[PDB]
Amino acid sequence: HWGYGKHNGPEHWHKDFPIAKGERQSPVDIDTHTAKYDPSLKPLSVSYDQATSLRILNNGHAFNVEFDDSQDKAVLKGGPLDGTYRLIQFHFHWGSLDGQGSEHTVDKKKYAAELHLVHWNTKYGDFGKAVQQPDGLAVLGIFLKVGSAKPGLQKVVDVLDSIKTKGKSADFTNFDPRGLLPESLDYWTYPGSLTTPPLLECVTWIVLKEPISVSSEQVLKFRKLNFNGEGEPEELMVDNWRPAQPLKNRQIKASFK
Ligand SMILES: O=C(CCCCCCC(=O)Nc1ccccc1)NO
Ligand SMILES: [Zn+2]
Repeated sequence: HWGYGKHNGPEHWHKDFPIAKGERQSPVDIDTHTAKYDPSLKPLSVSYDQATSLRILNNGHAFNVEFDDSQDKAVLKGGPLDGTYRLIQFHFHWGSLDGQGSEHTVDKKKYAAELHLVHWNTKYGDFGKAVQQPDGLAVLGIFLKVGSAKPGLQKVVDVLDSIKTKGKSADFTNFDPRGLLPESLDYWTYPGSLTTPPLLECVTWIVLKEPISVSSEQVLKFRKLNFNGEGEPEELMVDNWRPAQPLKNRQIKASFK
């Protein structure tokens, strides 16, 4: 099956998922000098006060923190979006070394990790319907750079020992995702895709300009997770990122100048 190894990684995915060579694939390199400032873009509205986290899961390719999305509890509105998008989960992509790990790049610069806060358009009723629509998902992407520790991330870091292998989950209640946001909500936006199979072209990407800083010790703990299940030979969960894809006939817009 697909993964991030030499024999099943991103350069192989097109054989099972031909959309991998499609017209709206993610991630992309953000060329800051060719992005277009769009004064019609609205500020983002992030309403995470009533977020209800439920569980953290190692799914074999990343770890997901899952939220209750049965009501409009934690929503994203505004920006380039029409309507209301509910938060369903967040996860990260990261590297084996501090100089790689992000999926998006900025003027070819790679960050140590990238956080994806995943939201779905409530007009489609459920997440599975939303992924079939061109405006179904909105993903907030936040870059991580290695520096000072991020206090709001430590609760995530400390539970990773309990979900070391694929298929393990743990209860993870009362986590506030507001502690993961940067000070500024300036962003770039473009239409794209999931970055993992099935690579569906259903995502409005909103990539924040300002990275958050995490400490070396925090990111080191991400690198101790395993791709494998318990009892199988150990494969460290590192470099779970897809390289940049061609922009094709797309324009990246900026909310700032
Ligand atoms: O692709 C991304 C960003 C958005 C991920 C959305 C969650 C992944 C997911 O649920 N994938 C999926 C969708 C439909 C059918 C099967 C899997 N990062 O890797
Ligand atoms: Zn992702």
